[PDB]
Amino acid sequence: KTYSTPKRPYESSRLDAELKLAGEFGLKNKKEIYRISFQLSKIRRAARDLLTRDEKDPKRLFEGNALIRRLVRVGVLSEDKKKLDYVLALKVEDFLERRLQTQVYKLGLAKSVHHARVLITQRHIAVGKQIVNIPSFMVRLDSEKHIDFAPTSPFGGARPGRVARRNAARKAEAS
Amino acid sequence: PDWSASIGADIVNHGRGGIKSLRDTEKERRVTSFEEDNFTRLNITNKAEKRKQKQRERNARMNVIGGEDFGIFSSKRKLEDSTSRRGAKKTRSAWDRAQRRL
Amino acid sequence: SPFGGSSHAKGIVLEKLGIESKQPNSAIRKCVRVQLIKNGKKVTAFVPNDGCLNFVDENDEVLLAGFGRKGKAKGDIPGVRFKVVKVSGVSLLALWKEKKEKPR
Amino acid sequence: TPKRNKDNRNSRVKKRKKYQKAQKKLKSVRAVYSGGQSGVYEGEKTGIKKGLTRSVKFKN
Amino acid sequence: QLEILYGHHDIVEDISALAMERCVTVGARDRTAMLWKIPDETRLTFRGGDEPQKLLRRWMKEPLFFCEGSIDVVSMVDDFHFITGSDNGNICLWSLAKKKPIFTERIAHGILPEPSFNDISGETDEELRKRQLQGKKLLQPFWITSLYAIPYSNVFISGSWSGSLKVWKISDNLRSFELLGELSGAKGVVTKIQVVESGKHGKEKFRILASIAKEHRLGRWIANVSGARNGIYSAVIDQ
Amino acid sequence: AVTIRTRKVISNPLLARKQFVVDVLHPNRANVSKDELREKLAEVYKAEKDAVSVFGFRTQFGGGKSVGFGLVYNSVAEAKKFEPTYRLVR
RNA sequence: CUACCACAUCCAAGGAAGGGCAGGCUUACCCAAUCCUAAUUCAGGGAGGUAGUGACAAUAAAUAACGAUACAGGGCCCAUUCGGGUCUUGUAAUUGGAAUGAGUACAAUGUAAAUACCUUAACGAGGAACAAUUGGAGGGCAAGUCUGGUGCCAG
Repeated sequence: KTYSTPKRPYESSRLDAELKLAGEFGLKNKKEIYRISFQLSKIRRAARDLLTRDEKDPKRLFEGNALIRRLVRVGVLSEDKKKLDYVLALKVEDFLERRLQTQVYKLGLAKSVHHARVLITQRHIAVGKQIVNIPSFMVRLDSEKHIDFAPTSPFGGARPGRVARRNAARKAEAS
Repeated sequence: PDWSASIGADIVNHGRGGIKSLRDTEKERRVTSFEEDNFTRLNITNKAEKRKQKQRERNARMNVIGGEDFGIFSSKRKLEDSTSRRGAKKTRSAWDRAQRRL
Repeated sequence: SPFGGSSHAKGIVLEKLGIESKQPNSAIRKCVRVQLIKNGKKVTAFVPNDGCLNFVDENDEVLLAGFGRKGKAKGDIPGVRFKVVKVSGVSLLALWKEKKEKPR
Repeated sequence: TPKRNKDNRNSRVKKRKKYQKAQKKLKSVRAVYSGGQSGVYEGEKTGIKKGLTRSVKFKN
Repeated sequence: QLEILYGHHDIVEDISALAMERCVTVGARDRTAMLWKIPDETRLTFRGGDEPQKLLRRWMKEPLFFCEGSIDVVSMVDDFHFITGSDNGNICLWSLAKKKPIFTERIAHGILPEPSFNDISGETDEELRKRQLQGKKLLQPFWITSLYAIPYSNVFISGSWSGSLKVWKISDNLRSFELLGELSGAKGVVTKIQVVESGKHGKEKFRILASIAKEHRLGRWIANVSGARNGIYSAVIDQ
Repeated sequence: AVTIRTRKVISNPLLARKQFVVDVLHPNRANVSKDELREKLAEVYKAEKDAVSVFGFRTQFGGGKSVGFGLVYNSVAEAKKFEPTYRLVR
């Protein structure tokens, strides 16, 4: 299949792993947290065979530079964190930190996680040029400063919504 | 300087398809130069689109994440044949290295 | 596998034990007898939750699965290993939920 | 079908209310921190016990 | 309306254009020079990297190296090179081939005057106010609030609130400029520099326009400015 | 209103052609509305209105911008029969 | 095409005739693109495209957010149990302004015709609306029924 569950899908710690992570980050179910953990497991296993080799080895030098360079492009790993084992140290909470649904809240603009999830899926808030409607987007470090409502959105610089105008039309009929 | 794309212009479907991969850029400017030179389009026939879109997008769901590829480190193609000691025609005598550092 | 290589059993209902039992949905009430088609031997079969005993009558070619009890019940008969799962080629719990109907 | 609720029809609404119910349980289990003082009040409000000793013992 | 370009981290402070359909824009606090192909929607990053602990090291083996915090004013001398004005006196000429600056210049309008000993004092002992000046540590540079280039020429004019308009002639190889001199006919906070040439092919009379203000364009941010006469500075140069 | 911008304009003498790609920049409205831009190049270029054929219309996802491709000749009397069958119905 | 040898079909019974595939234990729209071809910018070609027939398996969202009042005083955790902890929680309480698409449903692109098709328009959310489930556990209730008992109990 696409995503892989762990070998046993009920533990004492696992049942509140889904409870804590979904309740604070607005996750829908176990599916996408397991998907990111699937991606992080590929990254951390790729972090292994980088690091079982030595310094001035042709494998550790080239994509070892690249692997930290890719994550500083997406903003998961910090700029000064150019260590080859800090990619082992990062956990599943920092990918969920970089999620756009949680990024909409954390920049302001939302007042809650679920109101951000509503604002994401109601085709409201744009990333620079293009307006996106996915909760999990992996907003990069460079593109994070251009998270704003779309110009064709009522919270932005457009007309008000169809029920505020209808309420304005209904009180106009009362006048 | 590397001619990077804009912030919002990279993404493909607002969602499921990835942000952008550099291989996807390299194919895109090649086919649009083919558009801008030979002045004709090309269709979306299901014989090619069964592979040229589907497993391309299924790879792009799991390899390029956040605009950056990550599945290529988990691949197992060995990187020594294209490299060793920066090229071929390397060592038979002592003179081939003698005029290299000279 | 209980008898062959299969985990299920087509079988002809012969009669209905426990229809003369007094207490409703007791273990003696629920059990019926059924003959497996491949050998003709007669085996006993639980039918759960008495309303579906009211559904099975006579030549229904029922499907039989194992019981898999996790312990001795209040008054259960030990040894009875079979439960009716599908009557006339449709699931018995769906009849108890009256989703479908018994074809004749 | 037995009469279920609107809560089970959506997982995101269910995960929110399950977490907030679990958060209030966590405040009941241990005294978690909340804020500080943006106002005036000095001490506590639920009484001070004498023989309580909520400290773990450093047994050898 | 035609097209919108996106991508800076901080506010875009200045924009410069030419005949070709491309522009360069500069964000301040991210210290980015960003060249765009507007019909192509393609960006070109330019980072700095004036490492201070190595730039002081190469001076000691051969002078207060203020780190840049913003880049304010930008213009292109030609298609292949452009100049940038930072907020630490830095005037960087950037080749379009090189991500690094092909020519780095330190403080152009010098450092700011020292704060007054009795005005930072709060105390009656004069020698403690000399210890309240801290020497070279509290000294701050003059900042490039204006930097304009005549197109396809060798000279560009820099300006600040020193009351000085400094002209810099580049080399024929386009890798280094030197200071020609100072135009001090007006004193105050210059904001924008404009040029006009007129005449024949060789015999070219010049008219230079500079806008002297009492403070910065985007805010007040001013102190101890002397002789801040608002108006237009006119310089007329011949041949 | 809309604005067109011709790029890679190139004249062709043996078949009396000239072709150019065009970027059209919609402010918001709905679409290209291709009857407008053939009128737009009619008053920007000396176009002799029915001699133009715009077919390469690919809109980028998100609206407001479309890369258009078009071809125009001169002398509209022969331009009818130098055209293939699938666009004089336009 | 001719006799020869088999095998069918048609009759007024005198002769004219005659040449298995798909299926199990779909043979429809279409000459634009691309090439070949009658003559062949004109046309032709089972050369090529789209439709049902097909989840032999997998996949991303939505299926409400956001408040304002009034009400009450208990809620929750641990442990066999006496008990021990801990804190603004619970409203089948009213109520407000949002925002949106599920859908309806002009016209404009698209592509050869089309198809999908980007889209526009005008609407479209107050809850029995645009009313999703599946599985597991624990109970309680009758002037109700049955069995065993050492009243009034046990099942």
